Amino acid sequence: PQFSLWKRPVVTAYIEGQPVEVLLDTGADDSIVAGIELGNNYSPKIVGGIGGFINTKEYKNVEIEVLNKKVRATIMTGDTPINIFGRNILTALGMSLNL
Amino acid sequence: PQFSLWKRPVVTAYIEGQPVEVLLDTGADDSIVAGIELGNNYSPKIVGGIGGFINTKEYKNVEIEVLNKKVRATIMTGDTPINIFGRNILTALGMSLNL
Ligand SMILES: CC(C)CN(C[C@@H](O)[C@H](Cc1ccccc1)NC(=O)O[C@@H]1C[C@@H]2CCO[C@@H]2C1)S(=O)(=O)c1ccc(CO)cc1
Ligand SMILES: [Cl-]
Ligand SMILES: [Cl-]
Ligand SMILES: [Cl-]
Ligand SMILES: [Cl-]
Ligand SMILES: [Cl-]
Ligand SMILES: [Cl-]
Ligand SMILES: [Cl-]
Ligand SMILES: [Cl-]
Ligand code: NA
Ligand SMILES: [Zn+2]
Ligand SMILES: [Zn+2]
Ligand SMILES: [Zn+2]
Ligand SMILES: [Zn+2]
Ligand SMILES: [Zn+2]
Ligand SMILES: [Zn+2]
Ligand SMILES: [Zn+2]
Ligand SMILES: [Zn+2]
Ligand SMILES: [Zn+2]
Repeated sequence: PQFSLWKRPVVTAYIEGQPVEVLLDTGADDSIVAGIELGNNYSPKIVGGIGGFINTKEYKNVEIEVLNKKVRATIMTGDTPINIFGRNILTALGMSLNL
Repeated sequence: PQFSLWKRPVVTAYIEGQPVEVLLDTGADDSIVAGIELGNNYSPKIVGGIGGFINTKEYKNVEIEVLNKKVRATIMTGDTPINIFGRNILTALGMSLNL
């Protein structure tokens, strides 16, 4: 696949079997999703961007299916306004950003 | 050029001659830069990031030098913790996300 960035690069992923729309985001080190519950085994952490900061719950070794690939990766949950697949997942998939 | 995403895709750029560190950000619609001073010829814009909304100053037809190219694009200045070149500039540069 190629994403020409004329539009937001948004795709459907399955996280622990739940479908979610996610933004493929080179400007995110990590990945953060809203609307899914991953359980009591997490590490709380704060992240920051435009507009401020949010509390998140960091989960390791989460099953992710996206772009017809299956990977296991770290996912934060929190009250993000958009679901973000950052570089930890993009690299796991073998994605690159090219000029 | 190629960004393999194991590290942040950060580069240096000039905005009307002013040097900046910028993050190539496929998750950003717009390009938002802090600290540079582009003058009084702007319109206010409202931008929503992970944490909430900020006001920005929108400047059109700004000269930008990055990745050995020169383009004219819209820059918004405001309080972002990381300067980001979003898809308005990535498309002007002819960049893409690939797997
Ligand atoms: C500002 C970047 C340095 C870090 N962001 C990733 C960006 O692509 C971030 C992703 C995002 C967030 C909220 C709504 C829509 C998209 N785009 C971003 O702010 O773009 C700004 C805000 C506006 C809406 C999208 O385009 C306009 C320009 S982020 O704050 O979301 C973030 C911060 C920390 C982590 C954890 O590593 C993940 C994401
Ligand atoms: Cl499986
Ligand atoms: Cl190329
Ligand atoms: Cl890299
Ligand atoms: Cl490297
Ligand atoms: Cl210059
Ligand atoms: Cl926009
Ligand atoms: Cl606006
Ligand atoms: Cl916005
Ligand atoms: Na526990
Ligand atoms: Zn499975
Ligand atoms: Zn499946
Ligand atoms: Zn909320
Ligand atoms: Zn090329
Ligand atoms: Zn590298
Ligand atoms: Zn110049
Ligand atoms: Zn830096
Ligand atoms: Zn915008
Ligand atoms: Zn505009």
